[PDB]
Amino acid sequence: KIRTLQGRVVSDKMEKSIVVAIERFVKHPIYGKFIKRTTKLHVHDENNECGIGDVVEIRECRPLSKTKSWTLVRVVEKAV
Amino acid sequence: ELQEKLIAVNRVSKTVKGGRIFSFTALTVVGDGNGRVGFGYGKAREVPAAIQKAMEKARRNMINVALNNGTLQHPVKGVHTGSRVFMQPASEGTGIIAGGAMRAVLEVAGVHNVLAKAYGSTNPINVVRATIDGLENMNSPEMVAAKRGKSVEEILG
Amino acid sequence: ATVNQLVRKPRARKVAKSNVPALEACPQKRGVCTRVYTTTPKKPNSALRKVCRVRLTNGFEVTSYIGGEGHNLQEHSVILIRGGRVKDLPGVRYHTVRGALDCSGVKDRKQARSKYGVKRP
Amino acid sequence: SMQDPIADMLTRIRNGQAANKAAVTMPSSKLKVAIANVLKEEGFIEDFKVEGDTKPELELTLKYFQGKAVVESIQRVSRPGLRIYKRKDELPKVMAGLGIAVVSTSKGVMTDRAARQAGLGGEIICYVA
Amino acid sequence: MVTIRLARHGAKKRPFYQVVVADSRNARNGRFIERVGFFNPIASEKEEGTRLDLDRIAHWVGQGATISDRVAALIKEVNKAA
Amino acid sequence: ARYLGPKLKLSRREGTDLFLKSGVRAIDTKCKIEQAPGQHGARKPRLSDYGVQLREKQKVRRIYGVLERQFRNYYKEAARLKGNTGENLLALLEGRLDNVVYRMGFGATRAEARQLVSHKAIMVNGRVVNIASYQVSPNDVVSIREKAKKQSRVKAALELAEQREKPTWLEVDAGKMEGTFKRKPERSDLSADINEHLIVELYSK
RNA sequence: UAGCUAGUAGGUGGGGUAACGGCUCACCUAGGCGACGAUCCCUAGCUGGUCUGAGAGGAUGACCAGCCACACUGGAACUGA
RNA sequence: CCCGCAGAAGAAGCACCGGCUAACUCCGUGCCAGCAGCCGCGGUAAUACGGAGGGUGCAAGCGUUAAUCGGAAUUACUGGGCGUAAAGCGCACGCAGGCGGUUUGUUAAGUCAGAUGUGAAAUCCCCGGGCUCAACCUGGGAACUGCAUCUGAUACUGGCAA
Ligand SMILES: [Mg+2]
Ligand SMILES: [Mg+2]
Ligand SMILES: [Mg+2]
Ligand SMILES: [Mg+2]
Ligand SMILES: [Mg+2]
Ligand SMILES: [Mg+2]
Ligand SMILES: [Mg+2]
Ligand SMILES: [Mg+2]
Ligand SMILES: [Mg+2]
Ligand SMILES: [Mg+2]
Ligand SMILES: [Mg+2]
Ligand SMILES: [Mg+2]
Ligand SMILES: [Mg+2]
Ligand SMILES: [Mg+2]
Ligand SMILES: [Mg+2]
Ligand SMILES: [Mg+2]
Ligand SMILES: [Mg+2]
Ligand SMILES: [Mg+2]
Ligand SMILES: [Mg+2]
Ligand SMILES: [Mg+2]
Ligand SMILES: [Mg+2]
Ligand SMILES: [Mg+2]
Ligand SMILES: [Mg+2]
Ligand SMILES: [Mg+2]
Ligand SMILES: [Mg+2]
Ligand SMILES: [Mg+2]
Ligand SMILES: [Mg+2]
Ligand SMILES: [Mg+2]
Ligand SMILES: [Mg+2]
Ligand SMILES: [Mg+2]
Ligand SMILES: [Mg+2]
Ligand SMILES: [Mg+2]
Ligand SMILES: [Mg+2]
Ligand SMILES: [Mg+2]
Ligand SMILES: [Mg+2]
Ligand SMILES: [Mg+2]
Ligand SMILES: [Mg+2]
Ligand SMILES: [Mg+2]
Ligand SMILES: [Mg+2]
Ligand SMILES: [Mg+2]
Ligand SMILES: [Mg+2]
Repeated sequence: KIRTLQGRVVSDKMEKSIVVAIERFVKHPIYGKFIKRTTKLHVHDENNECGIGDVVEIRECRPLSKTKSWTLVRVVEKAV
Repeated sequence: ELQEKLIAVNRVSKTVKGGRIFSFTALTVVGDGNGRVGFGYGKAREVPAAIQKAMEKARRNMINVALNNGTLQHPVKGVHTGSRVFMQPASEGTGIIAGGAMRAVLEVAGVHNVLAKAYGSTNPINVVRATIDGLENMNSPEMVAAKRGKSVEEILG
Repeated sequence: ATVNQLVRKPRARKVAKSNVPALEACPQKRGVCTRVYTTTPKKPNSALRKVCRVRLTNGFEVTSYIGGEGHNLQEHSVILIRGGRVKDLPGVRYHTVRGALDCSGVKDRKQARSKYGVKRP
Repeated sequence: SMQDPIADMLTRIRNGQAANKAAVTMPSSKLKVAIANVLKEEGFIEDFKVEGDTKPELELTLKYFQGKAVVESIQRVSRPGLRIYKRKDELPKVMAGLGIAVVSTSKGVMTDRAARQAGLGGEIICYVA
Repeated sequence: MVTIRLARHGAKKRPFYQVVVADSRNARNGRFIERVGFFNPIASEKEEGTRLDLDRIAHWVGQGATISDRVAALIKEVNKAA
Repeated sequence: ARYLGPKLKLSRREGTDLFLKSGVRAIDTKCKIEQAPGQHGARKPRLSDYGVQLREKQKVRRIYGVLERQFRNYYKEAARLKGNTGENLLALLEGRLDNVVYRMGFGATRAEARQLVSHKAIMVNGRVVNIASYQVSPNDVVSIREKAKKQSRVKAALELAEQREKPTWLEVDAGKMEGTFKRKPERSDLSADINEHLIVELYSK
């Protein structure tokens, strides 16, 4: 299979572009506690499809601006 | 099977109407070399009178200790007052690596090879009570098998 | 203590400072020297202790205790300085090395002559 | 506000043994029964029940071989503020294998001795000296 | 150009040549893809002395890589059937 | 490298016979043994825990003729090796060539055996060897070359080996001055007096 | 050191690059980064490793080896895979 | 590398010696001169100063200085505390943040389990081989506590549920 990192949408005010905050629950090297850490990206999309506050699948792809080197595969569980 | 030795001897004052009157405080330990240990404090006006007084307390105050061949069963803390203390079973090789005072109470007991470190304060009186707190609390599989109403092989194996 | 408290603010290691600003992990250091003089020490000692206001090569100005019985220093004279507090004179935190450069050895010292820079008979 | 019930279960056992008391009642759960069934099956607790149908209540009946208590010492390890999980080889053996660590594995809650023979690891709930 | 060549390791006056596959531009003891045995000219008539993995040479030379003046002699030394 | 001083003084400090000034004569009784280390020999030592450990190490050094830098490296080797660390130390000390040559009988004293090794007299498996610290592995055949063989500092010294205990682990021909180191030295065979336990303590800290 | 940022953030079109891309002009759009530390300030080549420690770590990155960066200081292109 | 040649021939210091820390006396000096890593020694019988003989530990090195860790559980995750020793904000309300009673689902993020490639070579650790021996060199293996994906387990953590 191909890559598909899950992540929740933060904003869409960019036109054919989005900002996604991927969540990851990795532990601290020293102390052992599992911390709720963020991986903030930008992603491409043909037209402003996704809105705000919803889970999204994302693929590693060709660079298509400065930053923003990720493509939207599809939406899963759309906004309320 | 006597085996007895001195740990420390400390000089202490009283202070009276006249001047001050010094007395010495010995600290001896005894043990057969087979899981019977006793410490005795003792205190007198003279140094040789103090250790002979100290040796009489230790002989009567023995404590039974179970042990595997010539070492501990399991790792054990043994806090007392300031000295927290710690000791670990270790292998058939090696020797008794521990601090002064803490090693005396070990070597005379019967143990031939353990790890040990004296955390917190390392006062000669308390570290001896610390080790013997730990060694008295320590237990063998033959005790625990009977305690849990089961079997020696099933628990261990 | 408290593990989450340490994630938010890690353990600040106690940075123990070096006693001697001769600096750059240097063993010794030169000094052109000024004011060779004498000072009375702390309470329980009482004496006249020899000392010179050394002017180090790296810019600092220090006081160095001159060991041994009798010395060559006077006003100037270029001297090598090692580390080592005296624990007697308040503030004198260096020792003038004997033998090295202009501070010559003490006369007639048979015992202990690596210290004090003296040769065999 | 009773954050961890599993720690609280083990304190009632610990303070129960110090007090010299037979019955020790508390609120029940799925995990409380699973821990208790390990301790009975091994041998720290002579029997237990979970009476009350609608609002459950778990009472234990504690063991004393001599006047001294059977439970020497008992400690929560993977507390909710700091969770701990261990590999197959890294499962700790308490008291050099005469004292057990209750571990929540993928195939139910079990002892650390069973997890070696099973060939797996998991969340170490509590040590029992 | 990838080349099978001697690296020269060891002590002063007592050399030990690690025969190795590396790029020509890269240094004598520089990078390499992987080694392929060793050479030692100070063994004498005893148990061990020289080694050369014949399968790995068929991979690199079959693809495209030169064999240096000394390593050319070691392929002759091991022989085909002699 | 060596002590090269008053040898029999070192026997008085420790007390026991170190086999330094043994030679053709059997027993000394010609030095006021035991009760005269230096000037103040009438004094008696209190001796702390550091003392008893140090005196044991100092004794085992002077018996075999080893200095502390070399001795500390022998300890580190014993720590690596398997089994009991104490018995490994004495196994390595006995494995020296100058010590094996002394046990054979080719050398009345240990300093004689050390110099006899150094001066190209001692051969082993056909190879001439000049090093005292040569670590002798088991199943060897030490021997003297025909130049140094049957000279007037060997035949006299070999007669002393009749009086000596004669170890079990090695064999001697005593016809053509030939030796055969058979196996490694065990603890129970030799020593039976000098303590190994106290030296292992000193270096562990 | 609390707010920074105007080719700044994103689009459509033209150019340019061995190649994608504000790499660069042209509109269009007013976003992007930031308490999970942007900006600013000081210090610093990084890594394999090295030293130390029972270990977790702590210090460090001479020598051997991988990567980057520089070549009197500042700048620019040319010739070439 | 080997052989012969001549002949005790050419070839030992330098710290320390009151306690911590192995090792003592005698003269000289008299809070002076000086020592010292800490405690501290010296005021006319100094084991601490200077010298002398003796001793101790190192020895082709030895001390001194600086530097890093260690001991220091004296930044404590393993592994400390906070009534009076340093340390509970003067007291509330509360946003982000952390943490969360309990039952039945699903769930594959944590989690664990396996699989695959990668974790450059040296260095380290184990066993061998070679310099007469050792440093040094070197063969093999483990190690490279990891990392990414893939397939599961589904108790405990989390989501969306009832
Ligand atoms: Mg992970
Ligand atoms: Mg770019
Ligand atoms: Mg005291
Ligand atoms: Mg006292
Ligand atoms: Mg080179
Ligand atoms: Mg070529
Ligand atoms: Mg040497
Ligand atoms: Mg915005
Ligand atoms: Mg430590
Ligand atoms: Mg350089
Ligand atoms: Mg790059
Ligand atoms: Mg230029
Ligand atoms: Mg061109
Ligand atoms: Mg002195
Ligand atoms: Mg006098
Ligand atoms: Mg002195
Ligand atoms: Mg620490
Ligand atoms: Mg504290
Ligand atoms: Mg406390
Ligand atoms: Mg107060
Ligand atoms: Mg207070
Ligand atoms: Mg208050
Ligand atoms: Mg505050
Ligand atoms: Mg309040
Ligand atoms: Mg409140
Ligand atoms: Mg809140
Ligand atoms: Mg939550
Ligand atoms: Mg819950
Ligand atoms: Mg599934
Ligand atoms: Mg795994
Ligand atoms: Mg790579
Ligand atoms: Mg490697
Ligand atoms: Mg090695
Ligand atoms: Mg190797
Ligand atoms: Mg190899
Ligand atoms: Mg290989
Ligand atoms: Mg990972
Ligand atoms: Mg992964
Ligand atoms: Mg399936
Ligand atoms: Mg399922
Ligand atoms: Mg759940």
